Amino acid sequence: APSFPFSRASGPEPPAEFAKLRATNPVSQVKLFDGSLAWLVTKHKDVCFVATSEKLSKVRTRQGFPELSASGKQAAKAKPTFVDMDPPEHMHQRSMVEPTFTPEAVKNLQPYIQRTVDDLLEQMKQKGCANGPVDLVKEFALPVPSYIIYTLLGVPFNDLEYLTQQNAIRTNGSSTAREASAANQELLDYLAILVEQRLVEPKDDIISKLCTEQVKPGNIDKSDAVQIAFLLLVAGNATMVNMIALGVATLAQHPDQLAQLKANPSLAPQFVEELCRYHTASALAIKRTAKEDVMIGDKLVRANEGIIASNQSANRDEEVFENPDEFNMNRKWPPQDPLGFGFGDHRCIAEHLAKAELTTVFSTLYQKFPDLKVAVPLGKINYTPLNRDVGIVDLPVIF
Ligand code: HEM
Repeated sequence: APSFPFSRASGPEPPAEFAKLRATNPVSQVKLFDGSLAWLVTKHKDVCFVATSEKLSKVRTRQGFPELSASGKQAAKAKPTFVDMDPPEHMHQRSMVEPTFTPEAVKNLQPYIQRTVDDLLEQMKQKGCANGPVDLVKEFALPVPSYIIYTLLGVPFNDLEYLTQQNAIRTNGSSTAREASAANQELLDYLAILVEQRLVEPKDDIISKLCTEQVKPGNIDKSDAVQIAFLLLVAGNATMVNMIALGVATLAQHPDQLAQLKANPSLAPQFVEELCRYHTASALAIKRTAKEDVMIGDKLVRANEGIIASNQSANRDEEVFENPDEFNMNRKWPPQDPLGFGFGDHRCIAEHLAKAELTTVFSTLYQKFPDLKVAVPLGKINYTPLNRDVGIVDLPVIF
């Protein structure tokens, strides 16, 4: 059994293993860091099955849950939020914060998302490129999703800049285990004081909604409000940052695609759909443990055995997406949906928000900076380490 996670074939490419497994052994065993053996499913068909089956569990306390790292094994001991719950506890807690993320709620947030993007672009323009390109990640990719989520949670405007750097420190590569931990409790501590304020003086934000609708009536404890809020902050922020930078690099890599977008910003949604398919920036989140014997393909996964469903592999499934390894915003989509945001009940709560932010960024960026270009040779782009999810650390640009 090969050790998993697999290493990306290269900077922007998924692991070379998926393609061969998909063709020769769709459902197979891999070995985790601690010697454990888990099942790895690679076909779109099987990934959807794993993501919806009632015979599979997301509870991390269950022996056999596929933890990918030592640190991950230690994080499993904390009190769970809906992300690690099975029905009916899952939807019961998830429905408490879901209203802000529905398609219509997100449609009403468009004017705000647009202004945030416009303001950040202007700030970046107000420092030019005086014999010095700017890092698109620090100046734009990072602030955009951070300010938005922080603002929705309830953080006052003047605190956004500092809190944005703190959250970034948690997931930063050059961060010690000490500074990452200090950043965590810093964010948690701030969220606690915020919940106290919103209990006294509630307002229009996710925390006030929790306090007024769930905390006060005794539905959940204050610590729970802190947990869910913290979950909403850390769950997909690092991912959004990478998706934005990955989108810019991809347009740099296919000038023909960029030309079409510049000529018609209306193509943004299609570009985003292909981007979330082609670059599956969150590839290790669909994991389960079998509650009972279940047959997947020709294999039979026994009770208490772990399963990892690769949505990244599923998104390159030749059986579903014709010419999967080709990035094409003009591609004709099949009836089966891409799995960039997961599938089933645990499908990303912020999928519509994530897409709205990306569409806003990509329908505005090149209208503001028509001549925007990566300042370093494409082969020199600083991608995240090959054994981690796909992303970009920094991205030098001139405009
Ligand atoms: C483009 C960026 C994003 C990508 C590609 C992404 C991807 C995913 C994926 C693959 C899952 C796993 C779902 C499953 O188990 O099937 C997920 C879950 C989740 N995401 Fe995102 N996500 C993104 C942004 C966000 C943002 C911005 C937030 C926060 C507002 C967020 C919050 C969550 C939460 C809380 C869950 C767990 C939902 C549940 O278990 O019911 N995600 N996301």
